Amino acid sequence: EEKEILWNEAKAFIAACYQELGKAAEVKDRLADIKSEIDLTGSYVHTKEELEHGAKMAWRNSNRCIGRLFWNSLNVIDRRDVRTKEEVRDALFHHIETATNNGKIRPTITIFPPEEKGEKQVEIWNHQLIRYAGYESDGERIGDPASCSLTAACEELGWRGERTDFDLLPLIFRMKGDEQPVWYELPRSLVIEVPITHPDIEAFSDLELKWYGVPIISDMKLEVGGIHYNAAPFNGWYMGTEIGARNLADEKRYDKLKKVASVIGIAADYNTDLWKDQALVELNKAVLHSYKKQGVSIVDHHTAASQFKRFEEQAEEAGRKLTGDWTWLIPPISPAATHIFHRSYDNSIVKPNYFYQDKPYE
Amino acid sequence: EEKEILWNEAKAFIAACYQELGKAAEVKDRLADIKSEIDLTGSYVHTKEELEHGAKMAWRNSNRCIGRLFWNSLNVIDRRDVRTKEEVRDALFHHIETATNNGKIRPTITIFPPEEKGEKQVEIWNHQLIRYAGYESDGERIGDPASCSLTAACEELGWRGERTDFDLLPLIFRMKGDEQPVWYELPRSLVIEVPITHPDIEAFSDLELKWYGVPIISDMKLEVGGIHYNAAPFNGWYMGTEIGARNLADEKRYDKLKKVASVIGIAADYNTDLWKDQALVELNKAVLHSYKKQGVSIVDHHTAASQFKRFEEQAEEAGRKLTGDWTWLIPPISPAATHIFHRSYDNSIVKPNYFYQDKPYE
Ligand code: HEM
Ligand code: HEM
Ligand SMILES: CNCCN(C)c1cc(C#N)cc(CCc2cc(C)cc(N)n2)c1
Ligand SMILES: CNCCN(C)c1cc(C#N)cc(CCc2cc(C)cc(N)n2)c1
Ligand SMILES: C[C@H](O)[C@H](O)[C@H]1CNc2nc(N)[nH]c(=O)c2N1
Ligand SMILES: C[C@H](O)[C@H](O)[C@H]1CNc2nc(N)[nH]c(=O)c2N1
Ligand SMILES: [Cl-]
Ligand SMILES: [Cl-]
Repeated sequence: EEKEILWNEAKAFIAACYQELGKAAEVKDRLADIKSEIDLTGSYVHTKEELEHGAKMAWRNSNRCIGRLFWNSLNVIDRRDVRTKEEVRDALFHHIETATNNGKIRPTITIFPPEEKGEKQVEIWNHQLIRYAGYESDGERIGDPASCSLTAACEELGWRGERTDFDLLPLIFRMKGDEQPVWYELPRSLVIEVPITHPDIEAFSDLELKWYGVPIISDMKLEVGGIHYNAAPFNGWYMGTEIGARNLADEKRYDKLKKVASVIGIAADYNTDLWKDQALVELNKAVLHSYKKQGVSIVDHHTAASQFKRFEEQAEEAGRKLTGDWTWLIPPISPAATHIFHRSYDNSIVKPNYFYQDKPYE
Repeated sequence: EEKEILWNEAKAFIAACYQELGKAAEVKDRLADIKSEIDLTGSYVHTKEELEHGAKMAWRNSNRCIGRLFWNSLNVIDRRDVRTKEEVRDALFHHIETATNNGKIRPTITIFPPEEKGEKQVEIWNHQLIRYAGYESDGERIGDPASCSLTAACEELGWRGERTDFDLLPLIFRMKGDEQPVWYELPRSLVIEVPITHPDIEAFSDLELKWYGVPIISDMKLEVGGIHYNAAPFNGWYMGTEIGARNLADEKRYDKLKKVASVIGIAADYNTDLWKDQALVELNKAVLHSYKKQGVSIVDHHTAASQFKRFEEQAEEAGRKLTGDWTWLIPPISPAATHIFHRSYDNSIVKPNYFYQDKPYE
């Protein structure tokens, strides 16, 4: 069955990929080559062109992503050649550096060797390459609660966090054949962070908030033509709401709205005062202001939705069906001020795509 | 087929309704009576208890409604006895008066005679009993654009609006056997309106905004045990966002955000300033403040979501499956500040319920 799944996915992908690349006549010969290779080896190897366009298609097909207008400019780094943990580590450090690009963030994916028999070659434990640790003991909460389980797993492996609210987690990944993952501390010179200040409210700096510049999702599987690249970290730039309306605002994350209300000088006593809503707006203004002031790329949800409208128009004009997840595409503040809120989207799954996979901790 | 649909729906409803009312032993005899009556007459007549509990179940099952905690306190007015347009008119005036209740709004439904052979007895044209007219001609836009088609239909029937931004539409409905609907101007003494002012920003009154106190949906069909009550207007009180984030804010409604930005003293030039979001928050604070100041019932979206959480808990504790439409339940501002955003809901349709029906104009 598994070979048949591979071949079917391969045929669909090569046909579509080569159509898009004007390579349509080459399909027949390529598929034969692939067919032989699957027969003989149990798998097949993507050309560099296939891998690159595959990763770009996968982004284009990510229903939950509002940033898809820019799918065709994804910077694809082919690291199928890595064999050692030092090579993996250095490839991850390199991804951080080149994606960060001194603040002018470059959307990038680094692709490691794919699963073989469903056997991973490299297993990345981080949710994002750069993320803050979380701790909870004896009613005492420090840092990012969403990182508690991974932080605990790291501290099993000999790492120790400083227990600041913003400890950078080490990179943590396991190689095929190894029983335990290894971990490496992130060089601070590689990691851009932005202090949060407000354009008009000087007191806002009293909250001592900061966030990291580049969100690099490192625990999803890229699937292309039936090949499973479980290790393939990718990044864009942030939409400000991800930081201001969720990471710093959710009760189960940094939970800062009451403190924000206090520094902006409003009471946090009555639901009818909409103090949470006002605090959310000021916090979100502060996030955008701060990233802009430091020269780190970011987009606001209005501009992002306008770009997404262009993606919709481009899809139509190219004759491609659009898919989307309305529940993720709407921004978490003022969603009815965007066109997204007022239309519907077909949530069908099209491949290539990025998929969730089980965590090796938990 | 139609008789069989009726009987099947009847059996399901009577069984469930009588279980809820502790009337379980009476089911067998009631169903026999109904069975005979369907056989002989092609239909059956609800007892007052059935009609009342049916309307309450229908509210309880309205997936899109965040206000459902209070389903059991619905005030049900049985007007199956009306036969004339004066009786219908007076029943609608009465609903306005008793639902309004001097500002302490009482959730109410008035139920008119049901469809017979799919033949309506009374056909209400209004979307809500109280709503503002809309006009568009020669690039000139006045009032509520959502009311343009109904306003035009009314002006075909000899009515003429003053072309203020807030003209009250007349009640408009058609009786079985009549070719045209009739219309009646709303007595202004019956209609409470609220001027919009802001708690701290005196200039806000310069916008001369107002809205009406009571939203009375008058174009949906109540279906109970296979009986189709196409004319059955109902009301709750407003959630403030319906007015501040949608009616007064949508570009295709009153479209007031740019004017709001100006009176609150912020620039409306840059997406990154989040001026739309800030304007939305102040407008929404103003709506709640103004309704409260005038002694007209209203709920904010935080309190509403807290009440809805209690509805969820009550459903579970009573052993009833909960259904909901996440896309309608989330409020249009700060939705991620409510628990609703962070869980999912089964959008299955359960009857009794309220349904859309085709408009007789358009
Ligand atoms: C270029 C700037 C980008 C922006 C502004 C952007 C924006 C977003 C946002 C706001 C989300 C919602 C996620 C959340 O609420 O946590 C998202 C989800 C997602 N984005 Fe993008 N994105 C960008 C680039 C990318 C790239 C380069 C890829 C892959 C190559 C990608 C793939 C995805 C995927 C797979 C999800 C869903 C993740 C999940 O289900 O957890 N995005 N995007
Ligand atoms: C008591 C106060 C009530 C509140 C605060 C409330 C709140 C809401 C809100 C905010 C909506 C969203 C509608 C929109 O965006 O236009 C809604 C929808 C709805 N509500 Fe309620 N509601 C209440 C009472 C009622 C009552 C008494 C009924 C019926 C007996 C009802 C039935 C519905 C229905 C059927 C919808 C969906 C309408 C549609 O699909 O267009 N609600 N409710
Ligand atoms: C099981 N994984 C959960 C996925 N979720 C909920 C998820 C959580 C967080 C956080 N914090 C962040 C994301 C990433 C969203 C994203 C990805 C990229 C490439 C760019 C961007 N601006 N945002 C996804
Ligand atoms: C085809 N009908 C469209 C239904 N829609 C979109 C719809 C539009 C408007 C407006 N303006 C208002 C509603 C009513 C929502 C409602 C109903 C009740 C009983 C109480 C309440 N607070 N809100 C529904
Ligand atoms: C297309 C989309 O489902 C549509 O905009 C819905 C979304 N959620 C909503 N929610 C409410 N309460 N009211 C609405 O009119 C809408 N519009
Ligand atoms: C249960 C619900 O689907 C869940 O809260 C989703 C809703 N929409 C979202 N949208 C984005 N962009 N990110 C999220 O984490 C979520 N959470
Ligand atoms: Cl994030
Ligand atoms: Cl309304």
